Amino acid sequence: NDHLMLARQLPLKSVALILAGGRGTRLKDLTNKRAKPAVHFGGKFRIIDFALSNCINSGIRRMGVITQYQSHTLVQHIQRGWSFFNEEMNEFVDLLPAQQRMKGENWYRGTADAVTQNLDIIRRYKAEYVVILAGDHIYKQDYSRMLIDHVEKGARCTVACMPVPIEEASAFGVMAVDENDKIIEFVEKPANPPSMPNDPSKSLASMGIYVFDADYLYELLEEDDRDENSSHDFGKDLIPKITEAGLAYAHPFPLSCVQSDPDAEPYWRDVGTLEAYWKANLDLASVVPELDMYDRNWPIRTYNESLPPAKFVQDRSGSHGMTLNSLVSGGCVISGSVVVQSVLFSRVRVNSFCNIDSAVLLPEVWVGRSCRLRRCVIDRACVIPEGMVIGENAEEDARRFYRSEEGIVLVTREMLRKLGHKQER
Amino acid sequence: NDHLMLARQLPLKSVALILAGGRGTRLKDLTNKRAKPAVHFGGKFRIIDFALSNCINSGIRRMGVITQYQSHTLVQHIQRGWSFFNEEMNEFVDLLPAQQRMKGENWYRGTADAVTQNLDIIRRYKAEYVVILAGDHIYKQDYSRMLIDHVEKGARCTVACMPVPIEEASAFGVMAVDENDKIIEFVEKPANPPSMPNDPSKSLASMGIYVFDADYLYELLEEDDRDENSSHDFGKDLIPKITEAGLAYAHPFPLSCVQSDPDAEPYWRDVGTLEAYWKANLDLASVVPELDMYDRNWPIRTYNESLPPAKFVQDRSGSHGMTLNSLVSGGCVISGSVVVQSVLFSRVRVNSFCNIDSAVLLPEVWVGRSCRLRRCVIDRACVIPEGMVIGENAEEDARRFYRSEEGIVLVTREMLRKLGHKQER
Amino acid sequence: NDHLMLARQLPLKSVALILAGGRGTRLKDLTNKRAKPAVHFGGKFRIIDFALSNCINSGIRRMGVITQYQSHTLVQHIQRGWSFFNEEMNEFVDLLPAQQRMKGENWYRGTADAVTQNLDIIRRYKAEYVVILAGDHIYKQDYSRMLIDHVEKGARCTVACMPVPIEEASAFGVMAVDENDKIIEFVEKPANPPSMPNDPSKSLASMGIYVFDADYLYELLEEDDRDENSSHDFGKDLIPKITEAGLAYAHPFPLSCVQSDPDAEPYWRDVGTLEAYWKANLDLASVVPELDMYDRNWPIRTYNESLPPAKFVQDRSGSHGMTLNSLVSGGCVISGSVVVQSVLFSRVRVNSFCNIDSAVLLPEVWVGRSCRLRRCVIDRACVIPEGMVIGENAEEDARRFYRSEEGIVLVTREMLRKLGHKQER
Amino acid sequence: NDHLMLARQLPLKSVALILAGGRGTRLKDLTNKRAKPAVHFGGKFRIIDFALSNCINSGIRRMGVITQYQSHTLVQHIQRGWSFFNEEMNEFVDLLPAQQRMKGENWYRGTADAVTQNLDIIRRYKAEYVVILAGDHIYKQDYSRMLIDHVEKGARCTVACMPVPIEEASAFGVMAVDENDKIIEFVEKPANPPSMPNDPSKSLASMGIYVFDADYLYELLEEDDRDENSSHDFGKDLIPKITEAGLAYAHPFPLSCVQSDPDAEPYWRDVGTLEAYWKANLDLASVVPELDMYDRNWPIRTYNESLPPAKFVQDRSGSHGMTLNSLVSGGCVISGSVVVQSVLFSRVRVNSFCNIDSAVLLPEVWVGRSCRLRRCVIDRACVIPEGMVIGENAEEDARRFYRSEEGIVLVTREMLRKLGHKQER
Ligand SMILES: Nc1ncnc2c1ncn2[C@@H]1O[C@H](COP(=O)(O)O)[C@@H](O)[C@H]1O
Ligand SMILES: Nc1ncnc2c1ncn2[C@@H]1O[C@H](COP(=O)(O)O)[C@@H](O)[C@H]1O
Ligand SMILES: Nc1ncnc2c1ncn2[C@@H]1O[C@H](COP(=O)(O)O)[C@@H](O)[C@H]1O
Ligand SMILES: Nc1ncnc2c1ncn2[C@@H]1O[C@H](COP(=O)(O)O)[C@@H](O)[C@H]1O
Repeated sequence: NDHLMLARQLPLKSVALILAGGRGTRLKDLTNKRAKPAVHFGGKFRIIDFALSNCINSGIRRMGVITQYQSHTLVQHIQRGWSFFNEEMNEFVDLLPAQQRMKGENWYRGTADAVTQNLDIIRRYKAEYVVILAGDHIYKQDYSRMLIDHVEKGARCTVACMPVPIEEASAFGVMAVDENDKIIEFVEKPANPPSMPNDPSKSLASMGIYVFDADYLYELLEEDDRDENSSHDFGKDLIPKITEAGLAYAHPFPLSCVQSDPDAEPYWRDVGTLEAYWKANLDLASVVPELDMYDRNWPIRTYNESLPPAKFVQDRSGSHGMTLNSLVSGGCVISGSVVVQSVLFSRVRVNSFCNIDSAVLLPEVWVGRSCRLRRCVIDRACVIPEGMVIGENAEEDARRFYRSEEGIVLVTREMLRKLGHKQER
Repeated sequence: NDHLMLARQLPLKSVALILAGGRGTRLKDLTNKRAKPAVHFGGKFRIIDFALSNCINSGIRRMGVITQYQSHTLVQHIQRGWSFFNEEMNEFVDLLPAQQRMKGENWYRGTADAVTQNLDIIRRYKAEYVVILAGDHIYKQDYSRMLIDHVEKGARCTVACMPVPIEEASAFGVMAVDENDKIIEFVEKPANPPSMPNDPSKSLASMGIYVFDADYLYELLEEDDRDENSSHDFGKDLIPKITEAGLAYAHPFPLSCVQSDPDAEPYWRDVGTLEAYWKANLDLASVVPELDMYDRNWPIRTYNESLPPAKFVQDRSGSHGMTLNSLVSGGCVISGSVVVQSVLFSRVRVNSFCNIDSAVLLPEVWVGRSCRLRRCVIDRACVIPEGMVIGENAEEDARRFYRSEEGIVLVTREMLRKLGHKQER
Repeated sequence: NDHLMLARQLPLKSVALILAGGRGTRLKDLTNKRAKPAVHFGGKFRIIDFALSNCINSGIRRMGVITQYQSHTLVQHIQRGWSFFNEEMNEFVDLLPAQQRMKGENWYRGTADAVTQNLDIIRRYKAEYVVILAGDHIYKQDYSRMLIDHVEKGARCTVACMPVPIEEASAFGVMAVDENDKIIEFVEKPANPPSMPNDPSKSLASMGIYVFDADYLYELLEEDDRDENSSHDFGKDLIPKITEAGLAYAHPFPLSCVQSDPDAEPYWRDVGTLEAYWKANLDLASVVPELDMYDRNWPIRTYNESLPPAKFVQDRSGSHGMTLNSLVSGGCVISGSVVVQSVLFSRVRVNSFCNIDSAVLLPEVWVGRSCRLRRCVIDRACVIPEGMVIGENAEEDARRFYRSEEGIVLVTREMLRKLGHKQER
Repeated sequence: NDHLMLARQLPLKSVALILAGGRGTRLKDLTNKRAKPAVHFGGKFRIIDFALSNCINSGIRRMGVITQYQSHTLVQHIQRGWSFFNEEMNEFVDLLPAQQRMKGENWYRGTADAVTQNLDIIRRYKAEYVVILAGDHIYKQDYSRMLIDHVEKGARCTVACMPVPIEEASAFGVMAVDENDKIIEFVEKPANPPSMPNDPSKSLASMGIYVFDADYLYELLEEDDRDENSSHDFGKDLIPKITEAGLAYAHPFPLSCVQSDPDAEPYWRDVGTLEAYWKANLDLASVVPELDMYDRNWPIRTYNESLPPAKFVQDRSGSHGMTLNSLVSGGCVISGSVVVQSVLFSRVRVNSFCNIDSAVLLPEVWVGRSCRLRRCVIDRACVIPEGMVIGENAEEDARRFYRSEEGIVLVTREMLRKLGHKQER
């Protein structure tokens, strides 16, 4: 029951709801002053530019960004890079922070209790298909090929599923499907992740990407908001409820994935822990990145900040600066040091005689003279002092900064401010 | 201690901070779903477009909007009509809602406790002169003539004062000055407002417009934030502390007021109660408004929403529609009815045989056939039913809707929904 | 060749080219200082906002505006209302005026000689389907349903045809089709318009809307640009050449027309003479307009100018102002006069005791006291003096102003400045 | 007449007119497809971003850009980087190309015959002080210190003069002043530039920056447009006319220059010939640039294009890429080559084994494998083939490309297309 012009009308009758929401507690000290969607990525992006540029390029120009925890950077970023819309053309990016009225009320008890507080505003949009996007994730998806796959099957809810290794399948929503892609068994974040049939080493996992018949969502949240034992969550409460009525279908992600190399596998990185954040950025620095960002058929929109060109200058001794598989964004000033496998964001000043290897330097970092950096993540505005050594003595990096179990170091201003180093340059 | 070009450099060394903040509890039900700065005004404005367009036309392009209570409409309005800035030219409108973490903290204890939570962000602006604007007020001021008076007097704090009648001086900050415009005695919201010398019928009142030496403000809040018995307010705690050191000067508003008729008195309306809101809008509908809005030397910037022309059509009987001293904004459709002394905002539909007199019809109102309206304020999206009569029986309007002591009626959806009228259009 | 998602990919592979181009000599004095696409219409629109908002809502966000004659107002209008695009998202409105060098060259010899001068720029867009839009016309078309019909018939060129009366078929490119919508006989602006089969009173006319295979267009212009006897026009030279090879199909306009009343006929006004301009605007003033402009599923984008509400005030004698089936846009100030069947654009000042009937008052017009206006078009910024009478003596309106054969008067500043009246208010 | 607030009101009463105008014939082939104001500079700027960002930061937000020769790139640049204005706040960038009506009229005969053709539009702005800016020049000037010095002296015209070497003074307007900065003798482009008193090696030259009383300008052009012996130029016709009446004063540029190092001399480069274009860009690459572009108190606004970070990758052999005193803007991809004293603009692709020394690589250049480049300017989109050698054999670089007398090479697509190299990558 699909018309030949159906692929262009369904995005125009649809509304996306990005659950920027809370944080990732697994990113110890990267998030303490920001939400996980506002974590920097890619030299110039934040994570929420991925869950927003896929709505645009999918025709969905009606988004709803639900923000609760440390949203000042997020909201300022939406204001400055996602406020080119005109509300007359049926397009907007509405911010829906919890409405504060009394002393301390209305704080969004859950993921599914944030779309129910704002259920008097979303009704006004008059949307038939509600995409429910987790916007703390990194991907390149076309939701006008998932909306169709939702409309062909005659479904009421449509969960985007993609297989992942059973080792990491205890952190996502594992399901089980049939020949018609109907969800039979759904369980959220199990302790013993069930495997797929014919693939014992992999589990069919939910990505946090639900498409909903709007008439069904509203009747499902109002029918769940009165539940006293509910935890108010899509995975932990609702999707089991839809599944047990047999109204929940599964949409494979490889179908609706935008990738420039069809021979490759789909790219999904959720930046769960610190190690996967670091590994995810340097993938862009390699020679053949898994994530294409020089792609013009699916571009990513962000805050086009005005920065001068990246300047490389001679050190105090007149010598050269060497580079190898690195990204140097605008504003940077690298005074003749060695930079390898690194990602430097905007306005990173790197003075002389430094050595930087497999590092990620978030913006406005100042590296002092004669510093050695190996396998680290330097947070925003960190003023590294002269002669600092990082990533060569694991026993001396665990008791100064934070050091993951896999060997990744994280540097913040508070970590440096606690050792006496002044961070007011 | 002045200079030739000083009048142009100080707005650029300056930063404004709009305390959009809380509400006006004296605006009974007009605010229950919005902040007082987001109350509509003038057919197309909100109140915070006055405290923001005086920063632009005074050269202050660095503003800081502090929003706590019901800011969804406010933040959406700033997003859509005040997001044309480019952060590279040293200009921005930063939104500073209270940072929420752990799900119940940081709720801004006071007016002066909202500039102390955000005192790590405002330092980054590197501003010498901090203008502190109450943005729930209506005026036309030039803060590049108040900054000079502050920079021409050697002041540390400079309170904009204007005289008001002693009857209404119990709701503002009454002060007392000397021959050099030095504040001698300041008391906040007295029960017996002291009169001026030589003018027993009027009191010298603070408008809520403080200009501050930045070096003094940061040292004054951090010296006040540690106080456990303080109420955390500019008027109630800080301005007496500055006054008692003799570092607080007074800047008369008639000097820095922008008015097209120099023979007139300065215009200040803080839309305190309901009655002054109604009286303030209809002042624009009279023949000679006290507030000039057809002024091109000091224009007011707002959300230029795309609306069709105001349409006047014949009623069901083919008859004419009469108008008398009224404002009809864009989108409106008036089907042959009588409109007098009224202000119709955007998208107001007025069906046949209506009679509307001294009314204010906030946006998206639908008036049904054969309605009579007198001395009323119809709130957003109210769907008035057919044959409703308002403003002719005071005993029958007080038990349906809200009716002030002076005779002004207010109509909301909740008031109409409670009488059985369906508000689903 | 009709794939599930073909309806959404073809607009992105497409590029529109608006031939704003020359003028309408049949608009005697309305155009003398502007291009016909920049003629005002609708109270707030210009004609080129129709050929541009149909590209946006059809997904075609890459437009090319070819401007030659008096484009100052046009270019300024595109600059201020059509410059919200970001070139990184594959979207833009490129202005392509003739490139002037040596002070006397490159002046666009024809309609199809304007897309050949800019053919070193349009190749860079890398477009497969080139829509060729005449943008001096008024309609509501969906070019993502003409593009489908173009890709599902296997066509190389596809001319949008609609039947019109044989009495107005001498100014269009009349064709003749077959059962498969293949153009058999095309002749451009005949003296005896051939009729349709079974409809002797109507002719199947070209609207000026060609969709082209881009690989065919470039090879057709370069194969025509070398022709010495060609007139360099799409109708007079190219479309006959395509037709005579049998590669030209016809797309009926009723299929790809957006109208809110399916029972109605498609709306197409070329605003040819003066009489159809006047008649076209007042259709919006009637009770049931043929053109829906309160439509939210196909809105029209324009210069959203910041204007105050429409003010109606009492005249010198304290009397009422009456209105009947009229449009009053923003900025207007009507001092107690009678306005009937009229359309007032922005900033129209109408002083006391006026009588205005079936008029169109283009922007910034000042009507003086005691003026009577009937069946007229008042041009931009015309300062009508006190006691002027228009539309009651045809013999006295033909020797002052311009008066069409049908009774429509046109008033310009030059017509009024020639009678001695000062036009410098 | 030095009023307290005069420094802030005069920019708002003022209007700037950038004579983007014609070309520099002295830039042999750099300009053949663009105007000299649209020549690229600085890695991301064009020259007219200098004559435009000084109006913004000087408070002048009403600009008028007069464009005649090859303005497609210029106009597109203003459209995309200088169209953030709102005409309601009294601010705009009006483009004023010559009006074409019949078939080859209205071709700006001179510099001063372009402000006379557009004299019906500039009267509408209602400006008292008309700044006349040559926008083919590079500087950092504050015109709110030049407008004041014009108003203190009680002048009618105020020519910004700065001393330059007598060797290059035959290309500017040499004048002679008195103790009160009154112009005594003005002569335009002499063959023997007269020297200054006490500085025989230097001449007091006009920069092309005239401030005018508007009531005098309109009366001077209309009194000059009717002259049959006039050449219609500010220098060659008008400024002698003002000087011979004694109404022309001189404003030294060092007063109103914005420079971060007060010990330095003012920076003025007219980018005359090819050699001063190359030398002007590489000045930004040195360690201490003469032009500060990391200045936040006087930033330069431009088309903030969305480009990915600058990527450095390993060559085919796995080796390092070295850099020394170079600028690499965004989009670039340098595959392990040596870059010295260079300036790479956006989207410059540099394949392996290249050697680049004192080069300027304008955008979208592709350098092939094993290329050596020395003292060259590679124009837009040049696709350099594999193994090309430039700047090592002057006799072999003069008969291929263009080579100045000083040794600077210029490479264009037409120069490469004529040697057989395909330039369609
Ligand atoms: N230059 C800076 N110095 C110190 N903190 C900053 C700076 N810029 C931003 N921040 C803060 O760093 C935190 C993270 O911001 P961001 O890295 O932009 O998400 C927020 O608390 C910001 O206010
Ligand atoms: N058309 C409408 N119908 C019902 N409520 C509305 C409508 N438009 C806005 N609102 C709500 O009215 C309240 C006040 O919004 P505002 O009048 O824009 O300050 C908010 O809760 C809005 O979400
Ligand atoms: N207020 C005005 N008074 C006189 N001429 C105007 C005014 N506004 C625009 N024009 C001119 O009227 C012509 C048509 O402009 P437009 O009506 O905008 O297409 C152009 O030559 C404009 O410069
Ligand atoms: N990628 C490209 N390939 C060939 N020509 C181009 C390219 N980009 C711009 N041009 C042309 O180069 C000339 C100069 O443009 P610009 O360098 O932008 O001033 C104009 O004719 C442009 O249309």
